[PDB]
Amino acid sequence: RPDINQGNYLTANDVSKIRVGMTQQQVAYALGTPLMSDPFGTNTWFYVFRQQPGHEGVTQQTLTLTFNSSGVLTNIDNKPALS
Amino acid sequence: FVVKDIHFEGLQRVAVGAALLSMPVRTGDTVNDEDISNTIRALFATGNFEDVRVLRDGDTLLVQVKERPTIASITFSGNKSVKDDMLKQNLEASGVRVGESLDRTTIADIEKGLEDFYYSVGKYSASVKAVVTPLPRNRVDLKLVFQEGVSAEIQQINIVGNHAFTTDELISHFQLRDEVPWWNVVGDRKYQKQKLAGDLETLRSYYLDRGYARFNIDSTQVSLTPDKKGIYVTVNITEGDQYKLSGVEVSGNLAGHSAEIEQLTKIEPGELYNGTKVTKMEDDIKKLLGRYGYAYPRVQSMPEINDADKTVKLRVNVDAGNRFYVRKIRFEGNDTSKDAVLRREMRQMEGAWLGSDLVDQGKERLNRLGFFETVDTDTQRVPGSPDQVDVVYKVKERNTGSFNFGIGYGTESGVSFQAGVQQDNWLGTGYAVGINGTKNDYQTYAELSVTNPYFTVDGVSLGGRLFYNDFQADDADLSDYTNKSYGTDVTLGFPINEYNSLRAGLGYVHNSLSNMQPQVAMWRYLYSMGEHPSTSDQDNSFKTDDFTFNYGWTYNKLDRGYFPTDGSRVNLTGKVTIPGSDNEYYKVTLDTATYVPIDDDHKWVVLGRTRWGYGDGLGGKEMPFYENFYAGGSSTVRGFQSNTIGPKAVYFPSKSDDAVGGNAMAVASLEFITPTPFISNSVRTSFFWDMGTVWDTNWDSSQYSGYPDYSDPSNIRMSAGIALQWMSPLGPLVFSYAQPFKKYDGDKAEQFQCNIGK
Amino acid sequence: NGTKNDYQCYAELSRLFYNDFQADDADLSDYTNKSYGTDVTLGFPINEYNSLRAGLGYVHNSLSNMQPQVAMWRYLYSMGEHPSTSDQDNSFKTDDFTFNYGWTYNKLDRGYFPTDGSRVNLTGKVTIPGSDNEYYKVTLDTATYVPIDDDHKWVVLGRTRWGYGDGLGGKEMPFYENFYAGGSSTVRGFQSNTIGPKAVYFSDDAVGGNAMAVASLEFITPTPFISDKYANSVRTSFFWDMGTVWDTNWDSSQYSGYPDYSDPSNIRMSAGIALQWMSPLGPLVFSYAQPFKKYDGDKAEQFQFNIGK
Amino acid sequence: SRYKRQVSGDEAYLEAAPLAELHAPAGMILPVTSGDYAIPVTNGSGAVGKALDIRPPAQPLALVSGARTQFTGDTASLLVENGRGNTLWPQVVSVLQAKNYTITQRDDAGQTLTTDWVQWNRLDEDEQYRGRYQISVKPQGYQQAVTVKLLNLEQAGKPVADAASMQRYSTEMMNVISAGL
Amino acid sequence: VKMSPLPTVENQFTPTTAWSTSVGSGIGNFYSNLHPALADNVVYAADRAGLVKALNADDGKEIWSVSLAEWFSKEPALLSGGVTVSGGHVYIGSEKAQVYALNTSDGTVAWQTKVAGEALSRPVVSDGLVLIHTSNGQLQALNEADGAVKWTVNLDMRGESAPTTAFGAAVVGGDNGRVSAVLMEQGQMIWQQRISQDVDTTPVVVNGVVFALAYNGNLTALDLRSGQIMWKRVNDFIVDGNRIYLVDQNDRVMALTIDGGVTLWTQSDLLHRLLTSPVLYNGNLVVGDSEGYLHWINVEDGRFVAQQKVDSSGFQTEPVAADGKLLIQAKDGTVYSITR
Amino acid sequence: PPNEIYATAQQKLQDGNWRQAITQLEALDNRYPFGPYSQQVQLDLIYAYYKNADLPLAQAAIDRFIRLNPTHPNIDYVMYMRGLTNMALDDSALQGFFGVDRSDRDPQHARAAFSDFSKLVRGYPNSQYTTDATKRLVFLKDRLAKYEYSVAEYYTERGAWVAVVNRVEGMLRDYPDTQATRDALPLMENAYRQMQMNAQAEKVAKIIAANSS
Repeated sequence: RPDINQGNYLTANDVSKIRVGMTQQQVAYALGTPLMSDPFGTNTWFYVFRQQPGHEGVTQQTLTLTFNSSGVLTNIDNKPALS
Repeated sequence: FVVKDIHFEGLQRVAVGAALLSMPVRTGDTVNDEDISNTIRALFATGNFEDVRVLRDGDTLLVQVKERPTIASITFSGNKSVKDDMLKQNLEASGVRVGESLDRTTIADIEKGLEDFYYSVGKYSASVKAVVTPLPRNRVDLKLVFQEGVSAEIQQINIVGNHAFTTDELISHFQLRDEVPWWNVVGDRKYQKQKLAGDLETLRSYYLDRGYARFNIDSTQVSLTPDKKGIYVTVNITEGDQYKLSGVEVSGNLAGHSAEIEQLTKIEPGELYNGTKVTKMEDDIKKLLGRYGYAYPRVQSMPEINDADKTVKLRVNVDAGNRFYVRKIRFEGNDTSKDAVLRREMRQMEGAWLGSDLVDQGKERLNRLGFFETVDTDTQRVPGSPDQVDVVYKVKERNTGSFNFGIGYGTESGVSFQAGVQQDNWLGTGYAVGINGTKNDYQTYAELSVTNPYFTVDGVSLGGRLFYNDFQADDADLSDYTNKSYGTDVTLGFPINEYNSLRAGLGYVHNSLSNMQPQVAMWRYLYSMGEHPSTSDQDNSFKTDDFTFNYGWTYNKLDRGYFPTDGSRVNLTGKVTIPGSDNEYYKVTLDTATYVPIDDDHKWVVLGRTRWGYGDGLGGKEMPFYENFYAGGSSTVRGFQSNTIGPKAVYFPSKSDDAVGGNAMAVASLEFITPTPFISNSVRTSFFWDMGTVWDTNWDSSQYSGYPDYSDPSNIRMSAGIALQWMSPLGPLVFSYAQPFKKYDGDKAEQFQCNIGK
Repeated sequence: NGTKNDYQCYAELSRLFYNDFQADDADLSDYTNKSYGTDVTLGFPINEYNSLRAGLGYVHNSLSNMQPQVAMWRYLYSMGEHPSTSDQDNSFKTDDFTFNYGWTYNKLDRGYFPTDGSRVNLTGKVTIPGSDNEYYKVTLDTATYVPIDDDHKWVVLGRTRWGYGDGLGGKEMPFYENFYAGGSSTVRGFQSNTIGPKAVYFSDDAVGGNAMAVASLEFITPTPFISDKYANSVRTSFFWDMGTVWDTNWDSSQYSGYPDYSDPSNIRMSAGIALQWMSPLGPLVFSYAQPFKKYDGDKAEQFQFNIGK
Repeated sequence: SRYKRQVSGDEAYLEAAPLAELHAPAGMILPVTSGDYAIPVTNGSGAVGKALDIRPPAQPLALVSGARTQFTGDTASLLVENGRGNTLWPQVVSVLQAKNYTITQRDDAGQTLTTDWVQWNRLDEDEQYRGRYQISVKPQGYQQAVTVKLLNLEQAGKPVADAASMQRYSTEMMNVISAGL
Repeated sequence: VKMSPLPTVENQFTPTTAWSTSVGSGIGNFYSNLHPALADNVVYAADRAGLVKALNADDGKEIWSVSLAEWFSKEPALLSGGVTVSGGHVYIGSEKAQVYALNTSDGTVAWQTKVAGEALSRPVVSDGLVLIHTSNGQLQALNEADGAVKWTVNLDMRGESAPTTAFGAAVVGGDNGRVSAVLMEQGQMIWQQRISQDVDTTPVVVNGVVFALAYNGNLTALDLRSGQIMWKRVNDFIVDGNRIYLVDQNDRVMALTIDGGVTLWTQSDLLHRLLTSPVLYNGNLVVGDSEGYLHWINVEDGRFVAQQKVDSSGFQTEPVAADGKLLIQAKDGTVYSITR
Repeated sequence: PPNEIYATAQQKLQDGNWRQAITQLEALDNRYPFGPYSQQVQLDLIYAYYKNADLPLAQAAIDRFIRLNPTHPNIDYVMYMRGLTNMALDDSALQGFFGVDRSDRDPQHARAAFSDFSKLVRGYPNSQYTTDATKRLVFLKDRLAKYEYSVAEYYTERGAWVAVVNRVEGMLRDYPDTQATRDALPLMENAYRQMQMNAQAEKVAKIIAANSS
């Protein structure tokens, strides 16, 4: 089973350097564009970091960022490691 | 002058309206000579007319005119070195083309123009003469006579300033010539434009890689002896000193990939400046930064020259932009093969970080299949995002699949039918189905094979085949018997690595033999297991039920599936008979194909082919003869008949010359592949040298003395000759001329072969 | 440029032709013929419907699997090489330098399923003194199509074919490169090569003969019950065939009690239907046949169905 | 016959399922559309599938050098730069008199005439057309206009009012005279 | 467009004098200015390989045989300068950017000075300086004695051009259709006239006028200081009074007047035979051709022609006439004296 | 003599075969490029190419005619003929006999066909060819949708869940009202459920339950 890679690459330091009150352009600049967004009603940037090497199971960090109406006040919801 | 009417004379193609539109003066206008002159030179400025006269009739203003002659033909005569159509292409662009007209003042300019072209390509004696033939209805045919000028030799190339490297070595490493050898008539003493720049570039590179830091070509001169019979190319160069190398520096944003960079950028103190090494280290650091997502970096390498120590240090300024994520992987070209198989062979997924070698492994895997002619990966970026990239693939199909099917039924004769069909993409689904069918009147051969290379998505492949064949012997009474064999096989194969495959399966084989005249080999097999048949009497029978199990290991690593130019292939298959059968044996056979190129074009390739295989029974049982190994014929070892190498049977009353094959076979071929500079591919011509050997490991020599003892394989056969291979829409075909220089008494030789091969 | 069949390896070059012939599997009596030669041939159009060609050729032929049977040893026998009796594997080989000439005529309206126009080729071959067996053959084939309806969908067509060989100078014709008849484009009722003199060992199997005549007549009808799209890929015709082949060397009755094959009076006539359909995987040929007058020791193919070739 | 006028291929595309658009769930937006590929319906109605004739629209033909063909409505118009009109009108008359069409009415003064039915002989079509035409000569740009107007058009008894034919057979008449001149 | 046949031999004076010794291995298919020179009863001559044979004026005696070719020791020096002798030195130029100055007696003294490029020009001696016009648009000046003072004038940028001297000035052609005059101390006073719209555009100064040809074939005369009084019509012309005798690039032999270019006449019976320079010899014009014939031409109107085959290769170098002898060098690489 | 060659070519186009008519028209166009009837000759040549089914030259003639004639009353014909040529090149294959579904194969011809037909229906609403164009467009969109669904299904069987949700989002943005998107929607639902994002799954479930099937 070949190596399955999914999502955008994340690191401790790059995931730490986003805080409430940032505009959409800086977070995009510091982490790249989101590979998946929410096309239903709201707008929330989903940063999933899923990788699954063969016969080892998954490691996945999910970075879900929910905006205000105007692309400020980034609530930061972090679910570090799945269960 | 009051103009109450405008009247025309001489108009033919140009209608009244165009002329009338063109004129400043109009009906009802009051006109002076000025307004008439303007009108005249207005009419002249439309490109439609040759001579014009605007005169005053009693009340009317009369415009007289003669239109330009309409080109009906453009013919070319004497133009050895220029295509008529291309020459036409330039001409339609410049202005002259059929349907339009001829300015009789420009023929000179046409001539001078083409002549100018010819001057600007070397032939200063070139003369282009335009003959203009009139036809009725103001028509014209213009024939251009082209006369190539006397060839002007490129007499010499001179390099002034050099002190360490001789001139004739630089001309031996140029492309332009001054003295072509009389024994090498492949090149001429020619002169072009881009070849001069190429020579300057190769001289600069040959001086920059030897270790010279400061070096600059000053100017180039192109002289001409004053009859257009010779050209002199003179370069004036200078060279400072031979320099050394001190140390490399690294600076920029590179995201922690520093250890491997420091490891690969090492240089020996005491080594000197190099020209191709700096660009090699730059292309290596670029390929390495591309192997993690940073696909479009910015790396510039300029050194700071220190002249006091005759040694220079250089820095590289890496600038890696942010990662690139694949967004869509679309395939263009696949017209009969479905989209699923190309995605299964793809190893680079979608929505992940771009691994520029993970995208190349998929290209190599698509190339090694053999369904496709050519595969190329092109990286395209969508402009609607800073960092998001698309990977596309262009494929061109290759059809190798052939229906030959025929059924013929009779009242007074048995039904006859011929059927040959094999396919490695049934409907592009991915299967391989194959059926062969022959029944003339006595033989009957039928087999059906279907296999699936992806029964899961990981690569676990299963397939099976079914076969039945039997024939009556009474067509040629030479060591032939009544053979009846029906059998079904079910094979399952899975990969354990990204290269290596394994496969297991069960098989039922039923063999029925009858009407075999006595020779001692088959009886040596009968005497061990079976009965005691009557020594000089025919019409004996023997049936066998077999439950075979087979294992196989494969190493496939090539570039193309049919004409491989790199890598090697290993194949090992072997079957063993399980307890609960009639005979009990094991067979082991091993294929090996090795390809090595010598150049960087991958045109001249060495080809080594190796085949080994071994058979033995279990517990006194003696390895049924009908399953034995035959060598000989094309594609096993060339320059012999089919199935002629090995031992030769010993008939009971006591000697004849029919070959029956043996237990143990060793074959190795060495082939050198050479190109063919005539074909625009599908052809491949090679020279081949190859050795074949088959023997039998149970031939007692205590009985027989004059009968040839086979068990000591020093009787190695050999062959040589030329082989040309070519693929057809019928299928892959091969025919080879072979002359066996070492042969043995009994080898039924032949010197021309043609079969499927591959 | 090269075609592997059950019959031949024919490599053609652009003329270097190597031809392999193996009738051990095939319908002719068992012999092997492997041959290499090169010819060059200048064609000359005259009126953009007719042309000629002069050609000089060299041909080698070798034969190594001669099943012993008389009326083939006679070709050897006049040649001087004494025949071996009742031996399995003999061998002889000769070279022929050969001049060939021909004329062809075409006026065909289209490329598949003609409805109007003509076709003829007329071709012949004479060796040069300098070869070791001189012989004469000349042959013509001719097809022509004439509609009877104004829509060109009811069209009668006929074809006849004529072949003759001879040996001058006192030497006789090689038994190979002889004419055959009976296949599915000469008489669709019989097996591939079944009309001919029989093999006679030292049996019913057709060795062939030096002279051949053939003629077909066929009535193309429109196909009544075809689908909407398929109009012109589906031909359906009805036909009666006849043909004859006979020999010239063995017409003496020195081997009495045999039909002696110099009497073409037995005409071998056979009428049946044909259906000829271009499908997206290949062409298909289909004949229901009746040997309306047949001759002794001959083979029948009432239902013939081929896909390809 | 009948084949030359229809599109190649099956009509299966016609059968295609109706584009039903899915209704939005409660409290959830669907990106209704962003890109192109949106489809506007006009209900036609024009011919569909084989019924539709795809024959190349006849174009009015101007054999004379510097002659303008324009077509509008049921009228083919050929403009030719000549001196006088009253002499060309009877040249036209000589052409049509050579073709022998039936003249219900005529008028040399108005330089116009009305014909009886005209029967065409085209191979591309199965049911032949009848044309009633008025043909007239009117100078408009000091050069005259030969004008053909297809008053009544009939396809095997039934009077037709489809567009293409009106052109194709107005133009037939036009190309007849043009050729004749 | 091709070679024209040979005029008729109405010979009134026959040339039957020759004494020949070969030198070197010829010039081959290159175009160069290798032409021998005579002064003081010794003729000096060279070839591309580097051989330099000195011969007595009468018979070819008094020989010494040097080698000037120099990863090979004796690598071919590619002499293409042509030879000059004055005051006791021999000057020769190379396509390896060397000027050699050899002592007259034994050839032992060989002192050279690397110059800036191909020295394809005839070395010119004057005033204690030897002038060299270089192929890459430079004019370089070397000392007669040792070659120390090297001042340089650039020219823009096919024909090398000899310099000449008159009352202390240098007059020099050029490779850009331009004639320039440079003062041969450092080029202080410099003017430049465009006189054009390969060819040795070597000027000679009579009555303070510079005459120079052009590669497109208009002859111009300029005043020596300013160059305003001008009429406009391989080339090599001569002056012997009030007449000019010229050979054009259209190969027709034609004599012109000194004032304005009236009195043209054509003698084109030698057309496109690729003539060399002409010379004045013994009151007659002599001209060579490429196909290996000599031609003698009378002076009154240019009618009579005395043609003989003398040497099998051909002529492509300038003949020289002084001290009663006419010496010529063939492509084969021999020498010939003529008298009549 | 162009009038007679034209009369011959028009009597053989109306009555006779195609190969002869194409040959005659091409000859006439080569001999008289700027003829009086230089438009109708190219038109008939295009028609003959389309009916004889040598497609590359048909496309090249269409493009030539468009480049040279951007304004003409009967441009609807050449536009619908380019659309026909593209769709014939797309669905001209032998799989129709076997009947294996042909939505997976390369869709590039369908894209161009759709483009041309859309352009036609936008520019010229009251022409003769509108109804067939609309039907062709609907069928082509349904095709392209099924192709997208196929790729989604493959990536579901493979497993790479971001790519799945991305392709289904692209399909829902592009082809909102078609049968393939409805079917696909459970694939998107599954993909959301497989990763641990339990907010989008409930919205997808609600949308599915809204449109029963």
